[PDB]
This record gives sequence, structure tokens and C-alpha cells, in this order.
Amino acid sequence: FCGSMMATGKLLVSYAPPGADPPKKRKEAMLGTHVIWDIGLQSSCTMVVPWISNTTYRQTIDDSFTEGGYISVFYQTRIVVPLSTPREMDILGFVSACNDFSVRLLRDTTHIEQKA
Amino acid sequence: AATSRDALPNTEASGPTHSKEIPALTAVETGATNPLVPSDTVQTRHVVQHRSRSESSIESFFARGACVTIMTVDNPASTTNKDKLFAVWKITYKDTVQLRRKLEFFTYSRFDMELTFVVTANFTETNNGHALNQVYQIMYVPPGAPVPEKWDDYTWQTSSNPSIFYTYGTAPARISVPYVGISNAYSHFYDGFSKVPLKDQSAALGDSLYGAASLNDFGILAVRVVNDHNPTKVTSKIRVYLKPKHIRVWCPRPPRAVAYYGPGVDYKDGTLTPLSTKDLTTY
Amino acid sequence: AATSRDALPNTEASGPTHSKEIPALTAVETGA
Amino acid sequence: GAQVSSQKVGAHENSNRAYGGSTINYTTINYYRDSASNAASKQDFSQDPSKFTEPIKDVLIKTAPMLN
Amino acid sequence: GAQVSSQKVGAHENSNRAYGGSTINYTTINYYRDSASNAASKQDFSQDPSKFTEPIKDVLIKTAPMLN
Amino acid sequence: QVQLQESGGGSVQAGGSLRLSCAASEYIPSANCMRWFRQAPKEREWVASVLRGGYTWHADSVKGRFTISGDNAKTAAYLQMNSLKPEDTAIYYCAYSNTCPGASADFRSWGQGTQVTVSSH
Amino acid sequence: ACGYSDRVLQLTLGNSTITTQEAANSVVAYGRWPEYLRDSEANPVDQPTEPDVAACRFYTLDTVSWTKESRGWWWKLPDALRDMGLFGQNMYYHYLGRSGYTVHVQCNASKFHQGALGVFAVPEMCLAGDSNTTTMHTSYQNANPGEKGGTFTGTFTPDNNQTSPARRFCPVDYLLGNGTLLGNAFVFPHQIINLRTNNCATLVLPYVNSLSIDSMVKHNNWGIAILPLAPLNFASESSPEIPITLTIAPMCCEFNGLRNITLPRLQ
Amino acid sequence: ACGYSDRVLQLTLGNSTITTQEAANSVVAYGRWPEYLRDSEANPVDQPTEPDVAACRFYTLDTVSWTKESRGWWWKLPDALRDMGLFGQNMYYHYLGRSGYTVHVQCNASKFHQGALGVFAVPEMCLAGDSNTTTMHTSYQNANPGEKGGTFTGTFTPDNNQTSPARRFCPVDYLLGNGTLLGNAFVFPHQIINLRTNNCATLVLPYVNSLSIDSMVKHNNWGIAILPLAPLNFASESSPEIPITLTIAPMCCEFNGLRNITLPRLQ
Repeated sequence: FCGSMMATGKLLVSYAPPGADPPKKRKEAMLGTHVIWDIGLQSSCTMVVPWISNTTYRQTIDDSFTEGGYISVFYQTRIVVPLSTPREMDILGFVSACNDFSVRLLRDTTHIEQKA
Repeated sequence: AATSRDALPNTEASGPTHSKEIPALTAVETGATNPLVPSDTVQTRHVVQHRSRSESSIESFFARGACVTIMTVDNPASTTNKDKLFAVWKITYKDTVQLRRKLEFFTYSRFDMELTFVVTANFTETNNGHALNQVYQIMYVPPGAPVPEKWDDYTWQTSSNPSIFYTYGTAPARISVPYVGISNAYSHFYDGFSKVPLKDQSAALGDSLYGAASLNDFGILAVRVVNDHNPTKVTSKIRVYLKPKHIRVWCPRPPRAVAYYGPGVDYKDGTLTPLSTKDLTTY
Repeated sequence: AATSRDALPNTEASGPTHSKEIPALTAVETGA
Repeated sequence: GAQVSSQKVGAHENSNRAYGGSTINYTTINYYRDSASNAASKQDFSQDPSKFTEPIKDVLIKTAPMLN
Repeated sequence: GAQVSSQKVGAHENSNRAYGGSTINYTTINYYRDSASNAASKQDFSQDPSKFTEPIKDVLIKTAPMLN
Repeated sequence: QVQLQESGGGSVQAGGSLRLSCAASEYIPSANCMRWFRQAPKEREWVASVLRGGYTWHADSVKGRFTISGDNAKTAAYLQMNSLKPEDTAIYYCAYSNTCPGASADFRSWGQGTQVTVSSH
Repeated sequence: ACGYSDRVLQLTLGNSTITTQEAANSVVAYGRWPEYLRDSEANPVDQPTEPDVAACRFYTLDTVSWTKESRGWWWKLPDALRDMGLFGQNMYYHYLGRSGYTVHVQCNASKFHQGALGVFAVPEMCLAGDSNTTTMHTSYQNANPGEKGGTFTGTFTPDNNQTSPARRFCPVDYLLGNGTLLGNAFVFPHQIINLRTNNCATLVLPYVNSLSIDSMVKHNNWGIAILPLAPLNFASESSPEIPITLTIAPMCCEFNGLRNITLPRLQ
Repeated sequence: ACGYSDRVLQLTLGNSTITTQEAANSVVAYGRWPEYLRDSEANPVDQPTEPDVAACRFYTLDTVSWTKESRGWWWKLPDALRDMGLFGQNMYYHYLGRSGYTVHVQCNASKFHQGALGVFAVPEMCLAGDSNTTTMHTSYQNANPGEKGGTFTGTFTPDNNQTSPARRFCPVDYLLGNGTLLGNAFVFPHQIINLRTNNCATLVLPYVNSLSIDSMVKHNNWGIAILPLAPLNFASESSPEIPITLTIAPMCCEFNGLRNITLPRLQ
């Protein structure tokens, strides 16, 4: 959270394994794996998306059979600021693997190319 | 401890009988097969059995390599307009019938795969031109990587995709691949869909093909002639042979009885009569 | 001693919790 | 690290001071790090067909009546 | 001067009197004087990512508050 | 025998759009690579080639304007022709292949085709 | 001694009990009794939900009618039980699920009737479609009929409406509906309900799949196929009828990845 | 040493986690942590269903809005969670059920706002009706509002329509809605959310009833009452507003007597 020290709030970060309607309301998101984050001195919050999948490994492309689910963020309460404080602010997100993460089957990437 | 090459059980000598023991009578309703041996219904002598089932072990059953596809190339007049001289084939055994049927006696399998490539070439139009020995590039493009667009684009650099450069006239190329399935075993059959159609979604969005999943998406093999354009056209064919080694299989099934039709279990009209005519009381 | 081909760490069974221990809360400012 | 195994001899040459008799063995040495590269050993096991032939809950005794 | 090492067996053949089970090894013999000529052993080590993940001076205890 | 049927052709002015369709009479359990071709004088020209899905190739003339799709179930293909030019005027055809992402005028049979006339102004 | 028999059995699961006086023993498919997922074989990391007695109980599906013209019937698991009490619910709320089953097919008649039904449990029972223009095209809805199940047929009739295809299975009986000869089906775990002998079939099926756990809403592990090996006949009647009833009990079912409820398009 | 605090807490149940940086410790009602039914205290004989992680997780009810004119709010348990995932389902499918709870009331503001909310958990929270012509007449529908809950009022207004009575509660705030003075409510397990101090209340409640297990659909064990002890005030604003959110997690819930699903008349 990158707002002022004076800003407070509670947010809900959620992960819903696939196979159902993608959460579009807090009501649904609330049913899957989630962390309710309270904004304070400890400025950051981490939600672990547990390895929940049918296959032992997933495809590194968009694939239905090995789909991963949905991540979403909602307002638990709301952001509250006193007077003389910026009413809008930004949050930054970060992603990383856990100690149980692995990859396999080396292949070339589509992220770079040399035309001609 | 019983090995595939061990001799089968000997036949024990047995004499006449007259008792309450009833080996002959059974009841198939139970779903069991009556485990009888000759000595249960006739008088038998002692026979030291030497035969073994060594040739019928799963490993030995799939010990032969088999064709899967015929990839081809082609050169035109000049360029004229064309420069898309390269073959791309989606790796799947379900293209032929021979290997496919053998791999259907079972529901699931695990195996290291050996692939051998036999490459042949030839001339087209009668000419006095002579081509120099060709080199071919067989590139495995795993699901995801960029597929070659032009015969001479970046993709052919192959910084991470395994590739085999085969020189014409040498022993056919060969490589091994470990069990690469995303599951604990490959699924020869999949009774289901890749997508669950949801009620609050459009039918189109929730639609998928019955029996198809990434369980069997292995990517593609892209093959091209490395040598530059020649004035005389040469056509080439690469035959791919697969031999499942170090194999294990689960759940037996009845073998396919009518002609295959697509990558599914579907059947075509007019191919539904595998049996011939024979009278009930004729030997 | 950990080799490239060694199996990764097992997932340990864990139950409900209600304490002062706060794994979820952090501060990325530290650079960790 | 050679693997020496025995062969099951079918046709025997008129020899027992080299071939035919005194157990014929064969050598195998693996050259690659990946197990997938190995040839097939063919030294396989068999099993009792019961899981398919007699999948009944209560054991089958052939001499007795199936239904009792 | 042969180097015999073990393979990590993935798919196992129905064998435990040759393949699959009783540890499958592979042999390697270096033929050249220069080390640069050798093939890659692939028998590599891993390390704790801490030097990149937790480069902080005062040790991180996950259960405690990061800032205290 | 095996039959392919082209449809969707017509006459439009430049800059317009069309959508050509080619279906097989009955399903073909071999032909997975479909192609489009055209011609005006006395020489055939390759338009676009499309395998099962979703690898699609185009030509240095029709790319960006033309797009091929086709069902991964039904043996049929479709050609969406956008930003049409008077140069595109020709008879379009359809032909099944095997595992041939590449293209060459070397097909056994030939259906009938569908005329596309592009008006100028 | 006490008179215990292969013919008389009592099965109890959860709050349900089934008795039978004319059984032909019972089958434990592939000799493997259903079991929960072992740690050594586990996959998803979250604590699984194990409903136990709430789901592990006998549910009776709708009864069908056997006549001289019946060609056969089929069902998919867990599909058939998709709407059965807590089992159904637990199924829809989770992304992953695994379950074994005790399938008990019931059909009685008289000492004067005759006929034989082959009850087969087929792992991955993929059935053939109805089109000669498109392969693998049967839709999700048609592929999953639920408790009513589907039926086999004696003649293949290709769907010719290319405008709006029916997109359904057209399973031919002698072809076991999948292009293999019926006479071989006996390779699958099975029992035969022969009227003169028994009035029920009992098949205990373990969870069988290429994965430890999988999506239940997308994929059916087992398929139950019931076909008349020998046709129904009674006295000298031209139109005899006897009902066939299925009762299925999930066993050792566990689920992972809880979320909001899946609401499938079933029609 | 490591900086552990009464103010910073993390609660994890099932697949849900709640964090807080401004807590005021937490309350374990009557010093009793929730527990399953002991054999020595058991009643119904059938094997109970214990959903565990499927039901024992945090569910967030609809958020309400606190303003200068808010009189208070109320909810009933298990009523409020009647439609919450597997907990709701397990509740409707069984005749009997018992459950403990972790109730976490959330409401943040700023160092510039002021006010105090009393969060009370009342065993057997019977509320007074709205008629001066009939006693104990509030209908099932009105008695059970579900997740939306109800509200307290500052003035008693008797229902005068004797033709079609409203049949609802008319809970007067200072009377805690049951004819007892609010100032005494502190005898019930409670916490106070005073804006300057904390932004949440946490109450762990054991299953409390005169029986070991009871019908959940008919009877609510606990009642959650939230009333503003000190009214909301911000800066010099006439109409400040801050939201209040409830998240409740059933604990150690078990159910007996499975049947078909109860379909109550809720309207």
C-alpha cells in the first residue's frame, strides 16, 4: 500500500481455483482462498496461492485442461482518510514462487525475435 | 519372482475320479473365470512343460517401432512468389492405424519413447541438374514456442528447442524421450471435456471437444531442408518411427473392431460390419 | 549437499491458528 | 560398471567348452546419464491374472460350487 | 579410470533383476587431456536463494513483524 | 468421391469485406490441413494455409487483411477478406491436404471455386 | 454351519443398508478396494474435505424398464450422482474430487421368466458420437445426462442436420458404443444378472484415473453399461416388463480446492 | 523482543486468513474454546457428519453503513450463515447441528474520527416483538433475516394493523431490544470498537445450549448485537460514514440425522 500514513483500510485478496464462475463480487471471492488485509504499520500483505491442480504440472500457455484459477482484489471495508489527505492512492503488486516451485521441459521463448 | 521367461507350470498326471468335487460346474454370473486345467476334466499324464510367455510380456509386445506420419517438402519453379518450403506436423500417434490399435488394448500407459527418422528424397522433372547432399533440420517445438513462419526466420536458430541435423545418406536419425506426460500416466482415452460450460456464460464460450485434453498435447515437429534453394527441385520425405520402451500399462480394454475415424472413438457409417458369414452348424 | 536433482521440500500438515504470529504481514520496503 | 546377465539359450551349438553349456552371459554398459536413453532389459516379471480372472470378494475354490 | 554414477530413474520397466530397481548406473571415461573437452556431468548443486531473496542485514523471522 | 464446396463469393466495391466458406461433403479422416487458392489469368496463386488449430499462415499480399480460421472438429475452413482490393478479384478455391503447412499448387482434385469480384470506384 | 451364503448379502454405508437374497457374490474391480489419497501420492496441497457418511451412502437413481425391445442403458460416474444430496454439493463446490463406488444393480423376476443382463463398469467409457461429418462433437449436455442416463441402440443413424447438429452419442450395442465388439466387454469388471440365478449385481469400484485427483465436473472416471445378453422372455407373453434399479454409493471421496459453487449449463 | 503484539493478529481457518494491525486482544466467551461433542455427552446415535475445512472457514456477510443516525444492528447464528457455502448446505440437509464460532467485526476510520461500538454476543438472544395486542408473535421469516440481519430502534412503535399484523421485532436500543438496560449488556461476552484504539472485535464463541445438539433451522444459539455506545463523529462534518463488516467462521461443527433437504419458507 502506497498511500499516506493517515489512510486506513481493509482489503480482500482472493484466489478461486478454476471450474466455476469467475468471481465478480466479493460474495463469491469470499468463498475461495483469501486473505483479509488490514492496512497499517506493516505496509505489505502476502497471499499464498496454494498448488491446487489436477495435473502434476500445468501448461505454460493458455490451456483449459490445465487452467489455474482466478485472483482478485476487493474492498473489505473501504479506504478512509482524514481531511487534508490525498483521497486517491496506489497499491503495487508483486509475484514470486515458493520453495516448492519447479519447471520442466526447456523450450524457446516467444518473447524475443529477430526479423530477417 | 516369476519372470517372463520362466517355464509355465507342468501338467500333473491325474487319474479317474468319482466325487463331490465339481470343477466343471461354475457360474459366470459372479464375473469370475473358472480356473480350470486339463487335469480337472480329463485324465492326464505328467508333462514337463518347457514353453514360456517371454514373447508376450508387455515390453516385448510393443518392441517394434511403427510409422506415424509422412512429412513432405517442395520446391517450385523459382521463387515466383513462394518461399514457404517447410513441413510442420502436430505430434500425435492417432494419425495411422497400426500403432494406434496396439496402444488401445489398454487405458493408460507410461513409457520412454524412442524415435527413429528415415529420410528419403528424389527428383521431379527429368533434368540434367544435380543436387548436392542435403542436410535436414528436425526441430521439436514444444507447446508454446514460436512456430516457424518463413523458411528463413528467427525461429530456426533454436536456442532452446532440441533439434536434429540429419545429413542425407547416413544411418537414420534417432533420439530418446523420457515419459513426458503431465499426468502420472498417459491417457489413451479421456471421457470428458476441457471446459465446463457455465450457465452464466455463452454456449460458445463454454464449448469444447469431447474427449480432448492437454493430457496429450505434445507439440510439433518442424522439418526443413537446411541447404539453400537449388535450381533443380528435390522432394523429401521423413518417416517417423515410434517405439515405446520401458513401458507399463493399465486397465485392459477390448480392441478396436471397426475402422478408426478421427482421433476419437467415433465410427463411420458403412464400416460397422467386422464379422463375416458362417453357419452355426458348419465347422 | 543439496543437488539439483533432489526432491523439493514436503508440505507439512497444518491446522487452524489464532495467534500473534503474523506470517502474512510484511514490508517490501526492506527489499526482502 | 558393467552389467553381466545370462542368456536363455535356445539352439545349442555342439559346444560345452565355450558355447552351448557353461552358461552364456552377455554384457551391458550404459553410456548416458538419462535413464530414458537405456535399452530395454527385457528381464521382466509376470503376475497372477487373478485381478482380472477372479475379481470376486469371496475366494474361489475350483472344486466347490461357485454359488453356495 | 572409469567413473560410474547412478541415474535417476523415471519410467521403470517391469524389471527388478536387471532394470528398474537395483540401482541403474552409467559409465563415463574421459578421453582427452584438456578438461574443456569433457562432457557436462550435470551432477550439480543447489543453493539457498537468500542472497537475493533476503539480503537484509538483520535476519528475517517470518512469523514476526518485518518492521520492529 | 471426396467433395469440397466453396461458398460466400460475390461482387463488392473496394475496401469492402467478404467471408468465404468451404465444407466437405462428409468428414475426412486424414485431411487436416486446409488451403485457399486463387487465380485470374492463367496462373494459380496460394492464398492461405490452415492446419487444425491454431497455426495459420498467410501470403505476402493477403496478410493482415485476410484471416483463416476453421473448426477443429468439422473438416471445413473459412476465409475472412477485409479491406478488399480490385487486385483481389479472382476465383477462390479450397483444397484439403495432409500435414502440409506449406503450400504448392499440387492438389489432386479441384472443387469448383467461388468468384470474388472487387469493384473499384 | 450357520448358513452363511454367497447369495445372501447385506451392505451398509452411512445411513443406508441394502439386503439381497439372490446375489452371485460380488466384484471388487481389479482387486482394489476404494481408498483415500495417500500422502506419497498426494497432489493438491490444501487440506481436503472428506464428507464421509454425508456422501458415502447409497443413492437410488431413477428406475428404468426392461422389455423385449430394450437395447441397453448407460450412465457416467460421478455424473449420475451429480444431484445426489451432499455428494452432489461437495462435488460442485470444489475444483477437484475423487471417489470410489459401490454400484448395486437390482432386477428381480420369477422362476418363470428368462433373460440375462451384462452389467459392466468401464474405466474411461468414451462413447461414439452421432455424426459422420464431425468427430468428437457430442456436447457437454448430451455427454452428461445425469441420473436418467442414456441408451444404446441397434442401428447407427448418422445425424444429417448440418445446420443444427444434435451433437449426441449414438452408441451401437454390439459395438459397446465405442467401436469394439461387445463379446469382449468381459475384460472390464462385471457381473451378469441371469434371471434363473440371481437378481442383482454388485461392483465395488476403486477410483481409477491417470491422476491422483481430478475435476469431477469435467471428467467421468467410470461408466456403467447394462446390456441384455439374452433377451427378456416370460411365459408365452409378447410384452413382458420388469424394472431395473440402480443404487450407487460413493466411497472414500475427498475434495480439494473449495470456491464458490459451479453452476453448469446442463441443457 | 521480536515485537509480538496484542494489537497485531492473524487468524487462519480452512482456506481463509484474516489479519489485523489494530486489535484489542480477543475474547474467548466464558473461557471455553469451541469443541466437538464428547462421547460422554453425546445424544443422537448415528455417525455425525463433520465438514471440517469445508464449513469451518471465514464467511463475510454483507457490509453495513454506520452514520450519525445508526441505532444498531443485529444478527442470529446460525441464521446469518444459512446461505454460506457448504456450511449452509450441511445445515439444511441435517435435522441436528451444533457449531461454535469466531466472529470478527471490522471497522476502521482515521485518527481524526471518533465513536465506539459495543459488539455483544448474547446466548439465546430473544428479541421483543412489535405488537401491544399479541405476545410472542413475530413470524419465522421476520425472526430470521439471514445475512442482512436487522436493526435496533430508538423508539417503540406498536403495530396497530390488526387486520394484517407486521409480525416483526421492534428492538429498542437502550433496552437491548429485550427489556433490559443496555448498560448491563457487558455481562455478555463482548468487545468495544473504539475508533481511537482499535479497528476490530474478535469473539470466539463456544456452542452454548441446554442440549448437546439441536435443530439449527429452528433455533439460534447466539445473537450478535452491535450498538453505538458513542456516536460517530468526524472533523466537523455533519454526515460522516464508515462501513462495518462482519466475517464469521463456524468452528467444530457437526451434524446428525441426514435426510432430504429442508426448504424453508423465508419470505
